[PDB]
Amino acid sequence: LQSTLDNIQSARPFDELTVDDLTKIKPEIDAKVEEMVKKGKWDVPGYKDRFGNLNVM
Amino acid sequence: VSTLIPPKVVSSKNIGSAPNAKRIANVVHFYKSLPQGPAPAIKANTRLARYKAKYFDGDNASGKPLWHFALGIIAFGYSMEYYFH
Repeated sequence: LQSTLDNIQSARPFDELTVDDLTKIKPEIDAKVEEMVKKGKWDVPGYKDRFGNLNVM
Repeated sequence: VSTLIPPKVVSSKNIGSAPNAKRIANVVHFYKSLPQGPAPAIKANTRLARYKAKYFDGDNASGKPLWHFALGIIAFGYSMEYYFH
């Protein structure tokens, strides 16, 4: 946990983070994106519950 | 009678609390973090990556590529007027 705490402090791209880096750190990214396309739901739930969203309607 | 052995059996406090779940996430995530990102994409000198570098930066909301790109279409069809006239 000490080492992990040090890892969060000394390494963290977060001003220029790439989704490619997250796809690399977890294949969960691509798995979920593919599962959503396969599911046929293009609204990922929870996204707008802790990020915004806007609409005209 | 002798004290029972509960205090010394810890292996269900290793899933027993919720931050164990978070721990096994961020021991992977933060460990596999880079110091700074791989690259942001801004230029690459394909000579239109330069177009992106001057205009389509992360912080450039400046209307200049739009103006330029608009003016390009104006240059296109205006010549085609003289191709048909």
